[PDB]
This record gives sequence, C-alpha cells and structure tokens, in this order.
Amino acid sequence: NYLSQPRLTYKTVSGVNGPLVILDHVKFPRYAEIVHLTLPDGTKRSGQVLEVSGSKAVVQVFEGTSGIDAKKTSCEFTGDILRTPVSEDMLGRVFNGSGKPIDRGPVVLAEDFLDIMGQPINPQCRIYPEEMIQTGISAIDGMNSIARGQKIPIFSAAGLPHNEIAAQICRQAGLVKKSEENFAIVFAAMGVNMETARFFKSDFEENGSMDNVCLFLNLANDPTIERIITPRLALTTAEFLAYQCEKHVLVILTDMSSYAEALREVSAAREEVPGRRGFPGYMYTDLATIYERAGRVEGRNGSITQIPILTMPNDDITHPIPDLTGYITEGQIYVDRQLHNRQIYPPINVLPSLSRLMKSAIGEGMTRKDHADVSNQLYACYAIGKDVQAMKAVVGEEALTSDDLLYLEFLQKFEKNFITQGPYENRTVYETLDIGWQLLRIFPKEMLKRIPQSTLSEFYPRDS
Amino acid sequence: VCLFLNLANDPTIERIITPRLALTTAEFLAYQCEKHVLVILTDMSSYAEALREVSAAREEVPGRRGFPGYMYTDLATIYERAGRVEGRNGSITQIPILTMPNDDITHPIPDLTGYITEGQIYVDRQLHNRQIYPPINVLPSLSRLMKSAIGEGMTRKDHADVSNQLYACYAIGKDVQAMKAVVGEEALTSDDLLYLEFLQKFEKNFITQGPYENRTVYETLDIGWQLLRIFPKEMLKRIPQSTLSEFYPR
Amino acid sequence: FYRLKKIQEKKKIIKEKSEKDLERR
Amino acid sequence: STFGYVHGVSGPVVTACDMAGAAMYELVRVGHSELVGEIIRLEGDMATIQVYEETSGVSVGDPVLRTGKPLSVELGPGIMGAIFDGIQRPLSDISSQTQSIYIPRGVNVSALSRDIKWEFIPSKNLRVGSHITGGDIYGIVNENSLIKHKIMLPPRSRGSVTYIAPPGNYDASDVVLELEFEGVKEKLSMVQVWPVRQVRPVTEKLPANHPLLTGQRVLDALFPCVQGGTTAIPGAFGCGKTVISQSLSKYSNSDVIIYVGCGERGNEMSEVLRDFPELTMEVDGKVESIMKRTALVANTSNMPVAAREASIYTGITLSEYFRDMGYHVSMMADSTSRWAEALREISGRLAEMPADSGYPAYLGARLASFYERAGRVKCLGNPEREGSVSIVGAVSPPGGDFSDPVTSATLGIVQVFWGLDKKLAQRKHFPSVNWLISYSKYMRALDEYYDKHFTEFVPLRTKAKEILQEEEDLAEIVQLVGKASLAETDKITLEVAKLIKDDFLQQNGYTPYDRFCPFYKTVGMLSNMISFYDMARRAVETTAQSDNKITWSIIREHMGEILYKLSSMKFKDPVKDGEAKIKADYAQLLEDMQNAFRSLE
Amino acid sequence: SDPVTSATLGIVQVFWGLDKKLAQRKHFPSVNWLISYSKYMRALDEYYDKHFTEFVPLRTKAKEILQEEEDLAEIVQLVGKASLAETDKITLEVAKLIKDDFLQQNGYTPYDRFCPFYKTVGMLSNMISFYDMARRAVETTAQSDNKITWSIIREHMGEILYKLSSMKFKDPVKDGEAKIKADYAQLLEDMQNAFRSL
Amino acid sequence: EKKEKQIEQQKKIQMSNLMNQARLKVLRARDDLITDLLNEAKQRLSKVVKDTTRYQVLLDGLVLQGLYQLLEPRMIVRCRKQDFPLVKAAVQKAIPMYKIATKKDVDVQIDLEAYLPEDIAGGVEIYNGDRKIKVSNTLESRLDLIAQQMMPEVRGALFGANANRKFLD
Amino acid sequence: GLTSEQYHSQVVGKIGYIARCMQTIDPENNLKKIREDYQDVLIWAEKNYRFEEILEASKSGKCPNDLDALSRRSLILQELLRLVSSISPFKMKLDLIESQYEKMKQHVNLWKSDYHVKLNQLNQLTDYLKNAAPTPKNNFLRAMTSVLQMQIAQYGITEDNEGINQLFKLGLHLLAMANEKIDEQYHLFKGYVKDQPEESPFEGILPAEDQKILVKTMIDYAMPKLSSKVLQDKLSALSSSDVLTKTLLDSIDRIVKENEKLN
Repeated sequence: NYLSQPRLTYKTVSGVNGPLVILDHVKFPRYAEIVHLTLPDGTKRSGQVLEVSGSKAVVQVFEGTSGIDAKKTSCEFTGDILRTPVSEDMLGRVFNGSGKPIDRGPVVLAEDFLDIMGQPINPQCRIYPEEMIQTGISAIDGMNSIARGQKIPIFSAAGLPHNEIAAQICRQAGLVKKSEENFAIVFAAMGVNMETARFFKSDFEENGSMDNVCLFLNLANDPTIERIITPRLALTTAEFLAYQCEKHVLVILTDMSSYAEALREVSAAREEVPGRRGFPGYMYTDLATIYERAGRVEGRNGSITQIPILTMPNDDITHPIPDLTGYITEGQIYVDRQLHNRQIYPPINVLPSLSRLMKSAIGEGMTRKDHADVSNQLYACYAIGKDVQAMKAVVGEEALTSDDLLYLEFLQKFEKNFITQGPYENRTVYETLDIGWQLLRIFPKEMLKRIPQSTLSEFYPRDS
Repeated sequence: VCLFLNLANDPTIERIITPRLALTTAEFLAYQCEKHVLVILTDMSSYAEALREVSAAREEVPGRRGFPGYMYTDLATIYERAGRVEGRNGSITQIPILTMPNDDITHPIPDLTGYITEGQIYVDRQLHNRQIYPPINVLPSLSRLMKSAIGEGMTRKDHADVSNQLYACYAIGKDVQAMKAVVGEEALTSDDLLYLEFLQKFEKNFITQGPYENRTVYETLDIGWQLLRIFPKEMLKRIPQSTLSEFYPR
Repeated sequence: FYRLKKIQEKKKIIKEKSEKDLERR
Repeated sequence: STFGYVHGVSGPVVTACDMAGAAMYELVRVGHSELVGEIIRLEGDMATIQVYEETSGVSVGDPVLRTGKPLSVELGPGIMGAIFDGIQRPLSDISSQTQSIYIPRGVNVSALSRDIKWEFIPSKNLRVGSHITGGDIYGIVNENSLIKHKIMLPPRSRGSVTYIAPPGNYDASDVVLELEFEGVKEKLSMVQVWPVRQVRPVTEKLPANHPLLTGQRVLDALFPCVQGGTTAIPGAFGCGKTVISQSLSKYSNSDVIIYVGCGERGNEMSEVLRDFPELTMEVDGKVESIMKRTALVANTSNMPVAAREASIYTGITLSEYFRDMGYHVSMMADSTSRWAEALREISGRLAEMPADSGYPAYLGARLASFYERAGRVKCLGNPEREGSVSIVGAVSPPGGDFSDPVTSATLGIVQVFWGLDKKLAQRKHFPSVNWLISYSKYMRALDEYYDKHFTEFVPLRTKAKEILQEEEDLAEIVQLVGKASLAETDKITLEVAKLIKDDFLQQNGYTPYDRFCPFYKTVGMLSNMISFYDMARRAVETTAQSDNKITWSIIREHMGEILYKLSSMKFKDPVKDGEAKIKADYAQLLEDMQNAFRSLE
Repeated sequence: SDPVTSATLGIVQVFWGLDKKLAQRKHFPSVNWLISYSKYMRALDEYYDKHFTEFVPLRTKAKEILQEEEDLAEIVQLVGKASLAETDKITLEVAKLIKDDFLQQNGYTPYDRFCPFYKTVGMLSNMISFYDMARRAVETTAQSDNKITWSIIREHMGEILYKLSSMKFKDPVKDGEAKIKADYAQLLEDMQNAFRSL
Repeated sequence: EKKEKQIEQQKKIQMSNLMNQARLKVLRARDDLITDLLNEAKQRLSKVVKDTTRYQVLLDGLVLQGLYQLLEPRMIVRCRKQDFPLVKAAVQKAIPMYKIATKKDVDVQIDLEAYLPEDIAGGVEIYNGDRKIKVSNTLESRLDLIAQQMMPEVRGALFGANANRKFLD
Repeated sequence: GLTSEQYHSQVVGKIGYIARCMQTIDPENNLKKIREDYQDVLIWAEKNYRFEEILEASKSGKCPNDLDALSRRSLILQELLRLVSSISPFKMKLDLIESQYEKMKQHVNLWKSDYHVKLNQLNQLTDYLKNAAPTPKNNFLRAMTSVLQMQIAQYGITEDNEGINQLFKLGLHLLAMANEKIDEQYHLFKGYVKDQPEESPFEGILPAEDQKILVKTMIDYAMPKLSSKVLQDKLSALSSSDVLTKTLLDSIDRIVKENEKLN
C-alpha cells in the first residue's frame, strides 16, 4: 500500500526563468508531482512539476524564484502528486489556500487522503434537486429560491457589497425548520485583500457561527498557484462531508474573476497563446470542473449546493467570465449599482435575477403552499410599479389613474420593507412570505391577477 | 450538359480543384472545338470556405474575416477564365453562384468577387418574403458589359435611356417609401405619390415574372415605357427630348 | 493572434538550432 | 510491438516514442491506469497524443498501448435501454460494477456486455457455400418484445459461407458466422465495430416522402416534417422543449429513438435520465416502456471535451446502424450549440486560427456533413428494404441573435424550424410554437402523399395560414378603427382566427382525449372550421351590396350553438370513439351548420 | 476598461474616477460621484459616531439627492422639464447647489485651499436642512388652493440662497471654529425664520 | 421589537463559540498524544540500531534500496563512522544482487573522509559519482515517511472510527 | 454512390439471393413461367463459382450487373415469397401463384402497392401469435387469422375481396384493443361470427380443440351473468358442441335474454 521507498534530492538545476526552475538528469519524472526546494541560505520553498520531457522536469515554484542559483540550490521530489488530508474535524477551522492552518489550532489528522482534482460524478447517479436552502435574505428566499443541489452564481461588480452579502449568507444559511443538525458551510475566498480577509475571519468568530464553517483564505499577495488549489481543496472537503459524512453542504466561492486571473497567469508560464478576450481556450472546461462538483446523488442523504460569486468588468454581462458561467450554472442573482447608490442593502435587483430550479425548492411540505403564487404576484407588481415610476416624470402624477397610484405606493413600500434588510437581520421563509402579504394587501384582491381564489381566501384577510 | 459533383459529405480539398477541372473542360470545348459554353459554378462560398480551411493549416497571412491573404488572386484565376478570343468562334460565359454570409455584401466572398467579375445579379430576401419571383433587387445589381451590348442596331435606340430612367425612379421611389415610414401619408405631396405608385407597378409588372415566362427584350422595353408613362414627361430628366418625343406618346 | 504564433515558431527554430549545436559540443 | 513509451507530458498533451507505424487519429491507452487519448501528430518514431482524461501523475517511461482503430462504436445486441457517454462508455454498468458515484480515470468496461447470452435465430435458407455481401442479414436476436435485432454482415465484408451457427443462446464473444474470400477467412460474432466519422454506406439514397407524425395539430398540419427530414428547434429555458421530445418518444411513427446530450448542466441532464425510463406507450393493447426502443447518449459539462465533440457522431452512427436494419430512426440532439463550444475548445487547445467568432474554419463543413446523414435509404445487402434517420437538433442563439455562426449555419441547412416561444408559453398557450416564425420546406415533397391519402387537406392548410396572417395584418388597424367600425368579413376573419388559435392550435397533452391527435381528427376539425369561414363569408357577401345585410353579430346570434359545437370538436377521443364515429360527428356538424346558414340565406 | 485599471480595482479599497464632462465644464475637483467608491465607510462610521454623530445621515441623503437627480437629468432631455413636479424641481435645484457650492472647490484661493472637517459638516448640514424645509413647504401645500412652488421659495428666500451659496467663503485661517459654526448656525436660524414667515 | 427577537441567536452564538473553543483544547491534546506515539516509535527504533545483528539486516536493506533508486555507473555511500564495519559488509552483499537484478556493472564505494553525524539515529545516504544526486535512507527519514502515510490507520486505531462516515467511496 | 468493389460485391450477393428465394418458393420447378423470367441469373447460381468467379464475370459484364434491374427483379420474387410464407398451413394453386406474380410484375412500384400494405398487415397480425399466450383476445385472433390466411389462399391479395378486407379491419382493431377490455373483445368477436354470411365461419379452418375452446370460453363468459342455475344448466347443455357456429351464440344469447326477463 504505502509508497515506502526513499526520496531523491538533486542539485541539477539547468536554468531559472521567471517563475520556473528547470532541472535535468531527473529519474523518471512524474507530471504534476510536488517538489521541495532548499535555497543557498537554507530557506525552504515548494513547487509543482509543470512539465516533463526525457530527463528534464520544469517546476513552477509557488514562492518566488528570487535568490535561487544553479550551484547551491537543491530540490527533493516527493514521489507523488498533491493530495489533501481530510476529516470532519475541519469544521470550525481556518486554513490558507494550500491547506495549512491559520487559526492557532494543530494540523489535521487525516480520516483519509484525497487527490484534490477528484473524479467527475456519474450522470446516472446524480438525482434532481429538491427542497430549499434558507439563506435568510428575503430577496433570495422569497423570489429567487435555492434548491438543495442547485448551483447558482451571484453577479456583482467593483465597489458593490458582494463580500458583505457572502458573509451574511454564510452567517445565516440553513435548512428551513418546517413542522442546524446535518448542515455544513465550506467558504473559499480567492485573491482577497487583507482588509476583506480580516473581515471574514473576524465576523464568523464574533457572530458565533464557526462550528458549521470550514474557511479557506487566499490573500491578494499569496502565491497564485494557491489560488488554483483553493477551489479544489474546498470542493474536495465538500465532497467528503456531503457524500461520506452525509451532510448538506453549502459551498461559497468568492470572486471567480480572481480565480480566472490566476488561471491565465499559469497558462502564460506554459507559453500557451492567449485565447478569446485574453483568457485560456479551455477556460469553459476549467470552470465546469469546479461548478459540476455539485448536486444530490442516489443512495446518499447528503448534497452539495454552490454559490459562485463573480465580479464583472465595466458592469458588462457579456465578458467571458460571466458569459461562460451562465452556460454551466442554473440561475443568477444580480447585485445592482443603482440600488447601492440609493443606499439600499442588500442591493439585489429582482427583475434580471432568476433561480431556474425554484419550482423544485418551494411549495407545500418544502416551504408553504402560497410561495409559488406570492413570488409571481410580487414580481408582477414590482415590474408594473417601475413602469409607472418612469412615466410619472413624463406625464406628471395628476395624469395617473387610481390603479397607477396603488402600484406607485406598492413600489416604495416593497423597496423599504421587503428588499431592504439589516446585515445582522435574519428572516425565515415565513417572515419573508408574511412581509410579502403585508405588501400585497395594498391592492383590492380582484387586482391580484396571478393568485388563484383558493390562496386569496386563506391568506388575504388579517387573522385574529 | 457536363456535371462535376462534390456533395456536402465529399472531401473538402476536392472543392479547390473542382472548378479548375470544369473550366479546363470549358476551355477545350470553347477554344479548340469552337463551341459556345455556359459555365455554372455552384456556391463559390463553399470554395472560399475550403480554401480558408486549407490555408489555415499552412498558417499563411490572413486577410479580412480569416480568409487567405491571396484570396483575390485565387478567385481571379477562376473568374478570368472566361470571354472571347481572336480568330476562334467559341466563347466561355461564367455565372458563379454565391451565398452571402448573414446577407452581408461587404463580407470578403461577395466583396472580392464583385471586385473581379463584370457585375452581379442580387437576389433579395425582402422581395422573396413578399412572394415575388424572381427576387432580383436591381439597386445592388450591375452589368459592366451592358453599356456596349445595347442600343441602336444592337437592341433598340431607347434601351440605354429607358434603363437609366427606371433606375432613377426606383431609387427615388425607395427614398419616398423610407420618408413615409417617418412622416406618414398625409405629409406626402402628389409628386411623392407618383414615385410611390411607380414603385408598386414596377415590382408587379417589370420584376415579377413566374418560372417559365420568356419575355423578349422588346416586351421588356415596352413594359419599361408603360411604367415611365405614369410621370409627366418633364420629370423624366435622364431621357433627352429626341427619345421622349419618339417613344413616350404611344 | 497571428503575431503571437510566428514568434512561437521563431523561438522553436532557435531552440532546435541551439540543441543541434550541442550535438557538435 | 503494440507498446510505445511516454517521452514527455505537458497539460493534456502526451508525447510518446517507439510509436513507429501508429496511425493518424488512432486511439491509445496511456500510463499504468490506461487513460484514453488520440494521435494528433506523427514525427519519426514519435507521436503526439491528445489525452482526453486527467494526465496528473503520468510519468516518463510509462507504457503507451496503441489500439488499431480510430474512434469507433460497438454495434450489436444490448444497445436498447443503454446509457452511454459521447465515447460510448456504459454509464449504468460503470455505476453497477464500480459501486461508486464517480467515473474512474481509465475505466475500461466494454460498451456491450460480453456476459449476457442472446437468443439467436439464423436466416434459415442460408447454407454452407452460400454467397454473402455487406449488409446481408444472417440472423435475428430476440432482444426484447419490440425490437428484432437483425444481425447483419459488416460493410466492406463479403465471401462464401464456410460455417453458420445453429439456433441457440450465445455470448457477444461467440463466433456465429464464418466465411471465406480469396482463400482468406473471416470469423464474425454478433457485434461489429464502425468509425464514428465515416458515413455508413447504402445502395441508394432516396427523396423523403412520408410524414413523421408527432400527434400535435400544429407541427403535423401547419409545419410538417418527413421521415428522413432535418429540423431545428430554439433550445432556451421557458419555451417548453419537452413536448417535442415526448411526442417523438411516445407517439411518433418512428421505430427507434436516439437521444444525445452534447454538454448539458449536471442537474438538467439528471431530469432527462429521471424522466425517460418512466415514460410508457401502448403497443398491441399492452403498455410498454419507451426504453425498449430507445438509447441515450449523456454528457454533463465536466465530461471530457472529446466526448462532448464526439457525442453527435456516436449518436448518428448508432442511428445509421438501426436504419440499415430497415427501421425508421429519430435522433434528438439536446443542444448543438453545446457541441460547437466543445469544437471551439478542441481547436483552441490545438491553437488553430480563430476564424469567425473564435470558431474553427471548418464549423459549417462539420454541421453540413452531420445533417447530410439524414434521409430515407435503400439499405445495403440482400433482403430488399428501406429505412431512414430523421434529425431534430436544438440550437441556442445568445439572447435570440440568429446571426451567431452556429445558429446561422444551422438555419441555413435544416428544412424545418419549429419556433417554440417563451412569450406564448407565459400565456399558458401549449404547445408554444410561434406560427408566424415557424416554417417547413417539405410541402412540395409531401404533396402526392396528402393528395392520395387525405386530398382535401392542402386547400384547408392554405386557407388556415391565410386567416392566421390576416389576423396579424388587422392587429394594428383594430386599435385605430376601434373594432366596431370594421368590415363584417374582417370581423369573421378575427373571430374565426380566434377559433383556430384557441381550439385548433392549442392542445393540452395532459388531457386524455388530446395526448395524441391522429391525422384524420386533425383534418376533420380544420375542414369544419374552414367550412364555417366560407359559409360566413358567403352569407355576408350575398347580402352586403344592398340588403338588410348579414353581420357577424347576426351570425353569432343565429348560430351560437354551432359556434359552440365547433369549439367542442377537440374533446372527441380516439380511445373511446371509433374513427367512423368521429367522422360521423364532424359530418353532422357540417349538416347542422348548412341547415343553420340556409335558414339565414 | 484597460488592464492596469482592471487589475487595480481588484485590490484597492477606494477609487476616485474622473469625469470629462466636469473637467471640460471647468468644474473642480472633477471627480465622478457615481462611478467612484470607498469600502472604508463601515470602519469609519464608529469614528463619525464618536466625533460628529450628524454626518452619517448627511452623507447618505447627499448621495440620494445626487443619484435621484441623475435619473431626472435623463428624462428632461426627452420632455423639456415642463411635466416635472415641484418636489422634483426642488431636487434638481438643490442637487445643483450641492454640485456648485459644496462639491466644487477652488484649489488655490486661501479660504478653500484646505476645508477642515468642521467646515465640511457645517456646510452640508445647512444644505440638507434647506432641502428638508423647502421640500416640506411644497409637500404640505399639495391638495390646497395655495400651493408652494420652487419659484415662490426662490422669490421669498433669495437672501437664504445667497447666504447658502456664500457658505464656502469662510476662511479657516482668518476665522476660528467658534465663528464659522456660529455663522452657519445663524444661517440655520435665518432659514427657519424665513420658512416660518412663508 | 427586533432586539427582543434576537435573544435566542444572541446567546446561542456564545454556546457555539464555547463548544468550538472546548474542541480546540481536545484537538491540541490529541495532537500531543500522536506526537508522543512518534516519540516512543523513535526510542524503540534506537534499540533496533543497538542490536547489531538486526541492524546489519537493516543495512543490507537500506543500502540496496538506495542503489535501486540511483541506477548510476558509480555511487558513493556515506554512513556514521562506527557503522562502517556493518556498511562494508552490506555493500559487499548488495553489489551481486544489484548486477543480477539491473543487468549493469557498478562501482559502489564508501566515503571514508566525511561520515554522517553521530547524532543520526542510523542508516545511510548514497550519492551519484559527482554528488549532484543523492538518496537518503537515515532511519528518521524511514520512520517519518511511514508515520505520515499511515496516519489515517493510526487515527482509526488510537481514537476509534468516526460514527458519521457512512461510506468510504 | 457505391465504390466498384461494393457495387460488384452487391451484384454477386444479389444474384445469390434470387437463387435462395427461388429454391425457397419452388423446390420442384412447378412455377416454370416464373423461372423463365429468372433463368439468366439462376444459370450462374446453378454451378460452383466460389463467389470470386461471379465477381470477375460481373466486372466483365457477362453477368447481369445493373443493380436497379436486379433490385426490381428481386423485390418481385421476395414479395411473392412473403405471401406463400405468410399463408402457414394452407397453400395456393400454381396458376394462382403465377397470376399473383404477373399482377406484381406489371406494378409501377411494389413499395407503394396495396399488396405490400396488406402483406405488412398480415405479418403484423401473424407475428403476435408466434408469442401470445391463451386469452380471449388471443384465441379470437388465432381464429380470425386462420380464416384470413385461408381466404387469401383462395382469392389472392391483389384484388379487393370485401371478406378479406373486412377481416383485416376486424383483426387489426382487435390487436390494437386494450387487453383488459374483454367485454369489447367478446362483443367484437361475437359481432364477427354473427356478421359472417355462413352459419359456421371456422368449419374445417380451425382444429376441433380450438373450436371447443371457443365454445367453452363463450360459455365461461356467459354463465356468471346468469342469476338462476336453471339458466346456467340450459347454457351448460350447449357445451356438447366442439364446433363454434352462430347457433351456439344465438342459444347463449337466448338464455341471456331469459335472464334479462328473469331479473
């Protein structure tokens, strides 16, 4: 079973060239093998075999190549590819982008060792998503509901509060508590500035929630190969927790546009030609390898749900990163600069947002019987209210009908009561639905065209 | 009839010799056996697409939209294999057929072809959708050799004048129809309504024909004068007095 | 793209002629 | 020797040596875990292999084993009810045998089971010394209650029979026929192997004639497809694609169904693989599963990119194999855009020139060569027979932009567009087909079929499309004219257009009487609606010149019972009403409306 | 747009963008208040709570006025201002006061070479106090025979508009904190007395 | 009304922090118990070095396991000074086995000038002829490489299997 | 189209197939007016030529080698051989067979002939009965299909005999009918037996044990409807017949009409 035989060490460095060290006379090189370098001053560094040919191996060093020489620097080849130790004891822990602890706890005792690249889930085994993940945010739980086993991105842009929303979902998410126990969160963050990395670590300890959370931090000035490794450590931990320890896992991946930045940087070190709009030609396959590590599978009670968080340049949805993500994932939640400028939080615009699997999350025995009706009627009234608000400055409010004035009253109360929420306020799906009924009661019930008379009879009147 | 067939499932690189086999056969028949040959080359856009695919593998310099930098020269070696020659009776006429990608006449295939060939006939989706046959929109169409193949002794003395006046009234009729879409019918003067009546009668009488109708030039010319007759003669400013005073009063 | 290829090809030719000179050393 | 050795590895590209005499696009097995790849360059004794799977941990000096084949399909008994990926890995056997939710690197389960024994019957008048040629049926395997799996001699094989098996039960590894040509023998089991990129040959390739029935009134009447036809559908979320797939699967006059996923989202693929095994149809008065005549090719967006690109070539080669037995096969491709993106990734990995919108120079040639395999055929080999493959292929334009190179090439090639439409689906109008955008070009080919079998239908289709166009032409005018001041002829056009749009074009497939609307019911309804239109037009036109003239209000007041009987025609039910009963009822409405109009004339 | 900007925005906590419309209208400092951002505001709000208390509401309302007017500034290009309500005219005209007499700042003149934070909060506190009272006068006289308009307020309160636009001229080298606060507080009383006189 | 509704979460925040802090203490204890398992293993391994009959059988293995990794024409063996009589016997036993198993001629020579430190627990290092490549078979290298790899079986044996791990796939 | 190595191999194969068809349809050379239309292919297959001598003779143009002529000539013999293969226990007279052959040879395109449609419908109705176990539906289909094959063996396929055409409509409608609809199956089959011109449709067509099973399976369906044992006993006396005739149905129905008056 165990590898048993002794590691070779080499002083055969032939050349050093940007992030790459080239060695020669290497005995049967292994592609993607991990190697350890010792510098002339006794400093230790690490690398991965980026390519092999005959007796030559080329190593990308994770740290810089600075201070490396040809004569004195030496390299030890570990005999194996990158594997992670994994266990249920990773919940309540904080790690860097290469799996070292950064929480003053001890190193992980493995329950197993796993290749971080994993294996694809068999299409025959994967079963269709079902009941809701309650995020605690009314603009998501009410109108963009998330199914267990869905994968659904958040689209954002520079300066918007997507890290605060990500931290709020991480602090609040769970199962709906109809009529936590088997839940876990894996939070992975790529290219994070130190102020944001401190915000996550501080806010999850301060607000108590760490016992559900495994946290991986990669900072903006950490090695960029740790940014390639980070999603794969995170999803290798989510696959153990969901498909062996039977938990329902929520995985949050923070700024996939910071991941794509590092993927391009690795591709350029291989001397590959830049593909479309600057990114690698295989970037669809590369993202799909992260995103499709998701879903429910037959014969197991656990599941993985994913929320990839993205930043769009020029706020332009047609850029390769948000474009290719839309072909692999099944929805989008859309963070909006006009709501942010008007000082609304969370600034989520419900009109361009969608959850494609919402019909499988909502309804009787999974949330409440009226959820499907109330979501459709709220969307309709918000769409109509936005149209009346636009014409008010064209015709003047004295031209408006009494029907238009009900919609323009709804619009203002929807954005104040339903969309606006505190960053430390937690609403169940039931508070989310009940705030919905307090707004629909602005209208005479005969104007509620999307709601059937059976639902209106039970829910429109105020109860004693 | 001689047929060379390369179908959609046949090898792509045969397509770059197929028109050269056909034109070599036309050159023997025309310039040694003295025949009059009509050569039909079906979808030159399939030839250009096969040429792009071949050249992309050699990494030769690209031109516009990724076609080979020499595509003009290459197409010219096919299209210049036409015409009459000294002391031999035979001749080669070429009618290559093109598919324009997304209907764009500025695409390199119709573009570099129009730079070489002696005109084009243009088939229009907007006339085809209106159920007209043939869908030939005259405005983007041309013939260069027309200017000397027509007129006195060739066809009839009016042919060069009538043709130019039909182009002028059709261009103006299109401009009035484009004005109508902004301002509506109540803005149009009676002079605008004359061009907009010519437009309707031209597309029904002169263009529309049906698949087996075989008009003489003289029928085509007199169907020309009838549409031009709508206008008071002082509006016919492409036509000189000596032509108007002979053919308009009939 | 056409200039990022061709630069790869010129580098490949230089590396081949370099290695094929080491076969003379 | 069949073994070469790994010289170097860099990403998915492996370079191997001692590979002398390996051939272009052969497949190989690389490494001690036997990863699949294909040979993309040759140079001296070396080859460059494009590996399909993860090359992590492959080492210099690892073995490379050459397979004597390009990418190819195993064709034989055990395809019906199978789940395959784009390179024919049996996903339902890989799960069963591995006891795992994942697909292993270098998994090597054979596509068809060599374990199961198949009940084989020879051709009964074949004997030793018989002369035999490619495509000749030499036996039948009783695979299930629906499909006789006809065992055929491979194309490019021929000779004199030296041995043929007696009747019995055999493995897919047992030799069941042996023959000789030029003193050289060939031994044959029930399973043949064919390259995915080579068109399977036929005696003659024939014009398409007979309709492919869906059981939908729209589609089968307004926009018909032929057996051997080519079709596109808009593949987008709200449009309701499943009505096409389920109509083909349950009710069409296909014999066999092949479904291809090209590169779908993980959870979208899971809904197809959930739903398809649960579908049923009724055959000889007994309910049967759809999977007795169906095979699925399935690819999620993380399957190897070479499987995503091979997917349609596997699916059409599986279709052409059942065509050659003299069956009619329907193929569905779940999105051809997801295939063209895999074609873009592969050509990008090869660093090919980016031509149009980053797609390779050959994109249109690959799509034309694919759809060209559709058609009716006269099969190879001795028992005289005809079969066909029909292609339906979805396409996914970005934001509805048809100028996209894949969508533009697709609509440049296919002869039918069934324009499913979200804006109609949001009205609960089902099926969602946009009758103003949707079209079929097969109407000159289907003419002599309808002329023989139905006769009155071609005029009825023509008038129906005109009524449905006049009600678009009137749609602006009504807003200015205010409905009331319109001509009575045109009020008749608007409210018969409403009758057609509400009671002919809509078809609720969950209701027991309208799951499947047979073509005699479909012409019967339209015949009565157009008969009422002609009579209403005639009643106005007989009187409008100077009489106390007929009006559409007078017709609705005098004939509102008949106008309700016309809306009642869709509820007639082929499960409980005979063909003669439905015909008699629709004839009785034609007598009743004549008596009513003759009481007004 | 460019790679250096795109790379920088992934890292920096504050970004100030230029507006060519402001620079070519010779408005300074020419910073765009709709594409710019700062991610430090939650960290600083405890300092503003400790040392000022009023400023966080003022910052919030000023950004609302500047965004609300940017939508009105699109619609008036179609309709030529005539349809606009008095509350919304009030919002155009006060947005301009903020743009010309608070956001605009001469960089060379001694009184505005460096605007200290007690001057900064003082100016904006008065402009937002004016916005509340001016808007309240219009809204409180809807549904009435006498209805207040921006023109009525402009006619009644021209000295208050002159004092508000002049608040920038206070020189922190010549005048102390106490005088600058007292002058702004007297204007707040002049505003209240003028509105009470309407 | 919001504050009066937060009270459940407000205290349960402390409970999840306290339970995770208690667990941190338990994880530090468990790590030290593993650390002392490796300390005992290292002390027991020193007795296998003192038993010169067993230690010879290790030198006979550790030398040849080096030679099979290098496969060079010439190799330099380096050892602790006092182990030299065992190492010279081990090299003499290794050369015939190496030639039979590899089909190469070889030149294996002991470094007489620069021994390993006497602080080393035991075992040997082997170098190619010019010292550009080495392989290390010191007994702490052996123990550490095995002990890291069997850590999942050590966790399972010392502290019991995880009750939640339903599946091993 | 085909390569030359395909095209000549398909000619050699198709010459062999016409011979295997001829040896299947006529083991005796009775159909001589047919054979004289095929002797120019059969004269090759009558000798050993190892495949390979026919392949060279086909390339040499010595064989007939127009595949479209060979295809037409093969289809006619195949569509004849299907008819005689479909008529299972019964057989046609030689001049009837040579008439069906001539009626086919004159047809424009057999793939669109009414003959081909009727043969497909006969094969569809037949192959179900190679597998189907005993039920009312399956016994009625064995009875009707035996009469259908028998009438086809008297009258041929090529001309619209109303009895054959009616029996196709009845047989195919019963095949399509749901297996649980025993009341409609019995009503349809009693409908056929009552709508027959003769007293006894099955007279020497159908073996006596199967006739006894029809008499029995009607009695077993009628008896549970009879509420009085006197009527059950009067019905039971009819089980004395093995032959199935209108008299049985008329008597069963008479006892049921007595039950409808008794209740």
